[PDB]
Amino acid sequence: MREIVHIQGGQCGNQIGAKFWEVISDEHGIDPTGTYHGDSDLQLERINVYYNEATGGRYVPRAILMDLEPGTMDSVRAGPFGQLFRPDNFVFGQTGAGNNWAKGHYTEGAELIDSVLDVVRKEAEGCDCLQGFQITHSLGGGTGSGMGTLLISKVREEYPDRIMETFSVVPSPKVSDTVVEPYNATLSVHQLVENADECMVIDNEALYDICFRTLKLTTPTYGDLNHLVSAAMSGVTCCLRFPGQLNSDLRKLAVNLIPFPRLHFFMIGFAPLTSRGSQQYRALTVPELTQQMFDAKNMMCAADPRHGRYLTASALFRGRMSTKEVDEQMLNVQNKNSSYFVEWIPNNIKSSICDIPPKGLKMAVTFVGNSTAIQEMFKRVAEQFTAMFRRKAFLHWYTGEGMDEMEFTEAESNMNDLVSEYQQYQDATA
Amino acid sequence: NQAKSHIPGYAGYIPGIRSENMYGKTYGKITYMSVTNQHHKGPDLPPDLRYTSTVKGEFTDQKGVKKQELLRQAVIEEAKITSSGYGSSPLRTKY
Amino acid sequence: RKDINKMYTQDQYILRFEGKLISQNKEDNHRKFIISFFCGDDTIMVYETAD
Amino acid sequence: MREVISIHVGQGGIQVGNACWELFCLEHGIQPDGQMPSDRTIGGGDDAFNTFFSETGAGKHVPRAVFLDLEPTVIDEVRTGTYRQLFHPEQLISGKEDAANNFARGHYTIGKEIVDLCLDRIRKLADNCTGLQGFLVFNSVGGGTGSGLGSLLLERLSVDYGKKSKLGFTIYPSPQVSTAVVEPYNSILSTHSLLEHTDVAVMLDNEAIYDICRRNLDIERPTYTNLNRLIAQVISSLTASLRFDGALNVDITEFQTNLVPYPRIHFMLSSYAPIISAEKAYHEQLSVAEITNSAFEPANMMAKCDPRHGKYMACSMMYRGDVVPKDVNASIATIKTKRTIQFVDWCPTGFKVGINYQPPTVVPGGDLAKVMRAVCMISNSTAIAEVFSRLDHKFDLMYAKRAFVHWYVGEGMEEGEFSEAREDLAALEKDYEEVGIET
Amino acid sequence: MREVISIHVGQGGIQVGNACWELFCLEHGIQPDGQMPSDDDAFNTFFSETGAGKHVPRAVFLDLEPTVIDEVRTGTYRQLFHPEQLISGKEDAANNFARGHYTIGKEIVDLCLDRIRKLADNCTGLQGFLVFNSVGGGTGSGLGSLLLERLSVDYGKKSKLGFTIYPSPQVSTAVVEPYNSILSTHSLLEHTDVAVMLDNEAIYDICRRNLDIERPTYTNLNRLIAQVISSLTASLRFDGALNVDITEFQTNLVPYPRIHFMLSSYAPIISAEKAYHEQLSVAEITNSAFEPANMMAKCDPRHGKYMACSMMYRGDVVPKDVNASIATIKTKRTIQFVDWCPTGFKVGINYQPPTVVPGGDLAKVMRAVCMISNSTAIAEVFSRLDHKFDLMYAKRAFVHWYVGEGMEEGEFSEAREDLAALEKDYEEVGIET
Ligand SMILES: Nc1nc2c(ncn2[C@@H]2O[C@H](COP(=O)(O)OP(=O)(O)OP(=O)(O)O)[C@@H](O)[C@H]2O)c(=O)[nH]1
Ligand SMILES: Nc1nc2c(ncn2[C@@H]2O[C@H](COP(=O)(O)OP(=O)(O)OP(=O)(O)O)[C@@H](O)[C@H]2O)c(=O)[nH]1
Ligand SMILES: Nc1nc2c(ncn2[C@@H]2O[C@H](COP(=O)(O)OP(=O)(O)O)[C@@H](O)[C@H]2O)c(=O)[nH]1
Ligand SMILES: [Mg+2]
Ligand SMILES: [Mg+2]
Repeated sequence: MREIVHIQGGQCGNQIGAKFWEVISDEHGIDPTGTYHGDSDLQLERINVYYNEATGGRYVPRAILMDLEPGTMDSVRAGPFGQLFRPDNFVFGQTGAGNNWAKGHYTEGAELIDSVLDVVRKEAEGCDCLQGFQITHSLGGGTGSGMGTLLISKVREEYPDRIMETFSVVPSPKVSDTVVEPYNATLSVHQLVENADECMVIDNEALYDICFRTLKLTTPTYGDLNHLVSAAMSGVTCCLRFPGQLNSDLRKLAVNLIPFPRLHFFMIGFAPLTSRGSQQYRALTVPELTQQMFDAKNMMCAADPRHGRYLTASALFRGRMSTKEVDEQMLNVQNKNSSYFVEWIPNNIKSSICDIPPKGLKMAVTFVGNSTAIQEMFKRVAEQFTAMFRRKAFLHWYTGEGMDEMEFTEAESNMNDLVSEYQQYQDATA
Repeated sequence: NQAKSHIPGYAGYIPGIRSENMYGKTYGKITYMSVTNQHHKGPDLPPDLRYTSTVKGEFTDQKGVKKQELLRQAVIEEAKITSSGYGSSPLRTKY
Repeated sequence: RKDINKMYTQDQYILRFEGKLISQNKEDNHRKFIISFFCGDDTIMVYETAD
Repeated sequence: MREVISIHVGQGGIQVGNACWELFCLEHGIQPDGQMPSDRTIGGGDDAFNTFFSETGAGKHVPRAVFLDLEPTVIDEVRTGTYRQLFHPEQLISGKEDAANNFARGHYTIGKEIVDLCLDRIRKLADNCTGLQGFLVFNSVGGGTGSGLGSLLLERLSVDYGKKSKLGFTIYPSPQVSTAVVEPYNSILSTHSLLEHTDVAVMLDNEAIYDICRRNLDIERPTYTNLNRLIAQVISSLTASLRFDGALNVDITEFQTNLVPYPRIHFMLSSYAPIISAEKAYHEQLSVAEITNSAFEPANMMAKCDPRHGKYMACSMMYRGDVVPKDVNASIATIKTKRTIQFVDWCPTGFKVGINYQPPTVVPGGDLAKVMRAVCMISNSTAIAEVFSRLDHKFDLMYAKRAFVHWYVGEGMEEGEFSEAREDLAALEKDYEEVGIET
Repeated sequence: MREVISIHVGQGGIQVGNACWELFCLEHGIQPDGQMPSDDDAFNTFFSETGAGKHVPRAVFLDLEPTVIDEVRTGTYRQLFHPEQLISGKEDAANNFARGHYTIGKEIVDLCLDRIRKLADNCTGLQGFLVFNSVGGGTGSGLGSLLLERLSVDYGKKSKLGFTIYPSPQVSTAVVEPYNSILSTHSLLEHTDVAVMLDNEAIYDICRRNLDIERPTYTNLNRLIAQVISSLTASLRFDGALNVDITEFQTNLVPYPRIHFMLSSYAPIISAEKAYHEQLSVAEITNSAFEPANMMAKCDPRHGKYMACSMMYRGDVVPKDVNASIATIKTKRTIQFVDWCPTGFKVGINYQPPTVVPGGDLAKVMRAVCMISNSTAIAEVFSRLDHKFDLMYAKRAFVHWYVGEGMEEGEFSEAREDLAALEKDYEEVGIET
């Protein structure tokens, strides 16, 4: 009931889903063959949120994976839990976009989106009472940033009332792996601001920093990054699947965290995180959890909240605990850090409790916060974009398929206006 | 032998009082549960303990809690009753 | 003074009986009664049922 | 012959009704199945459970209650717990989509297709009883569905039934500790809705009960279960006069005749005593004098309001146990002659007292110890205006910049509805000090 | 019906309360559990019957270092005392008067006042308050003075008796005791009704000379003070030929409101080894009471006059043999009185003989006397301690410890002036017309 369907785009999105579905199947006790093997009753009542029942007693995720090249799908099918996916949900092209926003949004996008729109319409009409959509994709890739944005526009136009949630992987300045990042990133952000109900930013810089300095393991991997992202994203919707003292859903989080419709960019994290050699010395308590979580270093974005002010915040507590520690620590930190909290909205922290701890842990915390420090990402990427656009670099590759510089200019203007209005609230006073 | 839990306002240390929660209960029952180890300990959970969400793992049952309390009331008293004699207590050498 | 120690421990025990009245009047030799004995403080209560 | 219907809406309402019904079942001897035990085979005497339950003819007893929510998780938890066979399957009405802390959603769009079912079930329950005393409503005011459905239900009941008494045990947010961030809006709207539609309202904010639990029960980490148990104890003490014989009985109708001076002024505050743990309960005689002295202690309030800053208007207190009327009168005289407590000039005598014989019932696995004497006191004071005053400050401080207003406007509610709620709150505030000044 | 309330502050206060409340429990037969061992409202003065069975004492314990209190909570008498009348702080005053009187004593005094009000409301015939404190300590002297000041305005005319422990002339523990000794003297002079010297060197002498113990300890000292307290307060609860209340001290030993400092003594005090070699006549024990070497305060009565003496007899005494003893005392020339006091003896007699504590020190005896005497010789202790204060105040030693805790620099001056005025008053009263 109140189920959510899952759609992903690009190789980054496919790799994110390959780990997220593994984590969810492990949590719900689903074997790679798709047969229930749980140990408790509480693991089955709310399984229809992410799983569709089929004849033979097996469960299939209601996810559709798409890309413009078949290699990522041939790789993700063979991975663990890959047989869970219905082959009818795999929709792929034969050419590929090649890191070109226009190529993935206008030429092949229009002629390829029909089938994926058909299958997602079939899923949405089949489900009992749709709750909303969730997105995992990367903004630095051409096919992702184009097709995903176009599909978001189409599905938002077809279902205006349903909620929309996105996990964006914005390009990072220090560790960059392609030069066409500013163009497609700016265009994707411009298209996203008008349609995305919720947007969550993830940075490979932050993921690398966390995996290097917190877990202190020498050689990280995209598998570890995907594991961290999957745990963080499952912590958001855990309380939708399990009972607790205070229930909370995506709609409630949106209502409590977006004061204005054009301010829907957050920055998330996960806690607790500890190394193998240091997990036996730490003590798992609510003060420890909140102390680690409100640390700026733990954040999954390179944006430092201490350079801005928290417009609003929400913390999702997982596991059996007392309302004392939760509420008292929230009030205490809010009073002790009054300089980092905007004043014209009092008591701007939201809390929820889910009684089921994650497998392998006894307590956990998921935090989603809206702060005015996220604007530096847009500032830096727009500076790079305008610096490389002033000389008309790589512009022919975009203008050779019907795209004109008027669109680029309006994207620049809209993004700059967004940055300005988002910064104004930082200096706004009561 | 000690006494199997203490008076309310007793300052001091009660081993794992902050490590493994033990919320909601009065205090004498809490410190009784600490001196005599009836609690899981460790940063892990077997399947039996988890999937027991408040309303299911407490705020339920009919009299199983009642027979548990009388057993605890008996145990605490038989432990404490080991004291008698018209010689008061050795306060001089205990102090 | 009131016996408190007895009240705390034998509060839950309640004895219930079904009884019949014996008297000179003839109309009241058939109607039945329910007798309650509260042994917490030796209190006897009588209730009369109607067919 | 006397019956009362309890209404529970929202997560807080359901979670407190669960504790209330567990306490009632344990007090009347009802097993979770419904039969008294399977061992007592006489029964057929002392029909006092009829106030809260209803005989099915042979065996089990069904409560006279209805549960309302839009989030199905709590309803499924109730239907799955140990009380699965107790409640009627279709009086636990559950919605489909949650209101998600929005007043407009639960008042204009989603509440309409469930209010019909709720009213139908209410009519079915009301047709069974014959001496319906009144309705009780428990509502979490800080939740969207709770506030919206409470407002709609109260508005509908004010027309369908009319003169029947309704009692409101609302839970306003604590002055500094709260869970959500949008509670001032729907709190103010709910207050405006219930100002002209509730006969009696009682404050049940969480921080005060927290403070009581920490100091007396000596618990450092209590949870909502302890709060629900304390509130259920308060409700049981209030309602025990109906179904238990006593020296002085007080009914539901014996509140709006002896405790509320004016129709506009019915927002009140509650207190309970004694609260003590078994590990230190038996060292004190727990006399009626000391329990009624602790009852008037401002630190034992169930609402975060200090009566020392205002005047009293009417006080209703109920004693249960082995209390003596002469000791009651002596304690009343002592508290009257106490200087630190003052009454309003135009109310020379301000006490109504009822006495019940049944001592309070102790629940195994709870925190309270079993005792012999207890007092539950409801007083109307002018000082309650401060909670409305500070709640006004929070609302305007964020409404000046039109924060979150789009979330309410887009759900079909007129943008200007905040203004009349603010004016209603200002008028209610203005009324209180006018009464508070001397002639 | 008639009750007395005891106040204990500072670990000296608690470690005297332990001994005295052990002696009271043994005297009334109350078990350490608090249950009466089964078998006439004699216990009502010190204990309160809770409705069924146990009796809870009418006492409150105050301290800021929790170490001494935690022993009681973990001791054998854990079930006896009220869990919420053993008030314990967080940080001790650490031998600073200003700390416990202006900074950290304020947040704990309110709970003590609440508990005192709750306890006193239960009583119906409250007679007065008794206070035990250590003047030569931080929280004992600071907090206790604050409680005395607050009580003198909250309750007013209720009598207040004092048992304070002033430093010995040479045997001492700290260096800064003279500072916080002066300030507490200034506080108590205008706020307490009766004061009794309870120095430690004097009792050390009594133990060594009588009980034949070469290595005594504070616990041995505390038992003697408990015996003194019980002998003083016996008449309020046990039947006798002449009963005296605490208002018979407030009316017969204080000629003037300023002069209310007196001293205590006790006799006979003998070990069981040589207990059974003397007849211990009432004439013999009354002489040891007046013996200067038997004093419980480091004072020499031969260096001053007498004003009033109240001696309480308990045991198998007969009033006629009592009167002869006072006649012989008056006949004796080594003891002299003041001219303006022709009669100076108030005598009380009780039937209950003193009880002996198992594992104790004193022997079981059929007669004992406790004598509280007001004398002019008590002014000597003020002179020596004033000199000690002056020696280390000439150079402003340790002053910064006090100024930094919110106490004014000048406060040292007026407290000294009050002591000088007290010495002047005592020496002026001691003269003859
Ligand atoms: N005292 C107390 N308050 C509760 C309890 N449960 C919920 N609340 C209050 O309810 C507020 C949050 O709203 P909820 O009751 O959880 O949810 P709701 O009222 O059903 O509204 P929705 O969230 O839209 O479904 C909290 O701020 C609490 O103050 C409870 O068990 N005890
Ligand atoms: N005779 C006797 N004297 C004691 C006892 N306990 C403490 N004292 C005296 O107290 C003096 C020191 O002050 P304390 O009472 O110990 O400490 P305090 O008054 O609490 O002041 P702080 O140490 O700052 O907390 C010592 O010189 C002792 O003479 C006792 O049990 N018997
Ligand atoms: N976290 C994470 N990021 C990835 C992964 N694979 C690729 N990326 C990021 O995606 C960006 C490139 O995306 P791209 O391959 O062009 O996406 P595509 O155009 O949709 O195929 C790089 O900057 C990577 O940091 C992955 O497995 N995990
Ligand atoms: Mg809710
Ligand atoms: Mg000390």
